[PDB]
Amino acid sequence: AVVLIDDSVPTTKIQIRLADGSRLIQRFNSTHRILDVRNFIVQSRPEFAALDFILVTSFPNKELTDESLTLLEADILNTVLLQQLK
Amino acid sequence: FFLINGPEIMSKLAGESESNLRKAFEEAEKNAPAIIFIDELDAIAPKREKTHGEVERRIVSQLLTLMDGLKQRAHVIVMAATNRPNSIDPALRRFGRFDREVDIGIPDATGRLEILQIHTKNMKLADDVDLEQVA
Amino acid sequence: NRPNRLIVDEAINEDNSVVSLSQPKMDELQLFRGDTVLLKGKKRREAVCIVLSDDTCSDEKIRMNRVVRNNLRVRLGDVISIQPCPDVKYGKRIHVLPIDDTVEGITGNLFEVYLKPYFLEAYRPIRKGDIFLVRGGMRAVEFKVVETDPSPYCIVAPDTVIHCEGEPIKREDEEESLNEVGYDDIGGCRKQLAQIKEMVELPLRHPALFKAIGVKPPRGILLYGPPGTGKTLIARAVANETGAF
Repeated sequence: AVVLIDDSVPTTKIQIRLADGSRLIQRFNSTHRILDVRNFIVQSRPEFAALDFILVTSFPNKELTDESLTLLEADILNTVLLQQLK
Repeated sequence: FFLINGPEIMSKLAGESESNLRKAFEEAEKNAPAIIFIDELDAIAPKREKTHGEVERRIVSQLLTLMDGLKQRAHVIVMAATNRPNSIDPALRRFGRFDREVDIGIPDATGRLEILQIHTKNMKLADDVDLEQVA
Repeated sequence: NRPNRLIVDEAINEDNSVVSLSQPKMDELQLFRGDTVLLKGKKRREAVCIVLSDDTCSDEKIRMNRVVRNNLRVRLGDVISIQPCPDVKYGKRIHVLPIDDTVEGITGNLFEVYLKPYFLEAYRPIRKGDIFLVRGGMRAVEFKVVETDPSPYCIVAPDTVIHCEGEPIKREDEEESLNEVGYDDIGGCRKQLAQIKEMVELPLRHPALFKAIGVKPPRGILLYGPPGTGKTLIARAVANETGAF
């Protein structure tokens, strides 16, 4: 779970729901990019590291193709966002 | 305690109630020095006078034979409970069918306080009040 | 009259698509725009939908799906302790109830087309008993299961196609069920009937409280003697409102 967590920066409790429904809630700072979130998921879970892990919400379907997007632009604060490994 | 309900033995089949009564009596006798817990026995017979029902008459006769019968009740008590003593049957009201008979009266204010306190013993709904005072 | 009761108004959509969960709602409770929410609904209305949090457009009080709440007879303002419902998981082949009224207007095997559109990314509230916007075959295909005890909605793999019921459910039964005798018709005796109903419910909803009173709970409640107004109305309303045989 290597996520950029900082109290001074804007932290967001991103409840990253797994493919089985496991809401991996992480309070990642807004400065962290989507690459930081992907690295946190890979470190905390090797099942998504070995697969094409793209964060796609159920409603609506939008895969996290751009891993350079900052956590501030992601808008996943206190949100149950589904995650799938492909 | 051979508990006996009132509308229990009366069944649709012929002689089912009398057979059930005899079976219960025999089971209690062979079981122990049992007591016949005849619950709600008040509505069992209208003294066989107003008993226009032939099945009811047969039931009353079988009950009399079981109760009023030579060498019938050996160490076999009969817990008979009555709600309408007037509704009692003629033969049962006599000794031999029911040798003993008791009437339950209402309690006095002292007995009222006693029973009320005993019932209220489960809880404390007034810490600063005496239930005897209210009773 | 509870803290878990925000002021639920009608959502900007009659469905659960334009719900506006308050900033306080999104904060005190984990009330996301896209999170499964085990809210509270009346007449045994299990809501497990994902109500949007449109506090950005207006951080007003709670906004509730008007059509869905009306169909589920939900209370717009009730204590909707909307929690995640990930525990309720659906089976792979559940008895999905294909309604004849749902097919009454749908063209062809639009049930299969809608199921394909509904099996993965259903794009509708995940619950049962409410009015969810379901479009298929140029019609409203509400060919959904009435309810499933575990996961009334697809809380399983998106490909877990529940074995749809072969018989089509006619609209007459649905209308009869929807026209139920609720506690709303039980007005007037808002003192005596209310007291009796509270006595029954507390015995059912807080029997531990009655036991812990120190005194024994009431063994029962003999009902009021109605003077021919028709007590069957009150009895039916209570029986519908009560989960007892």
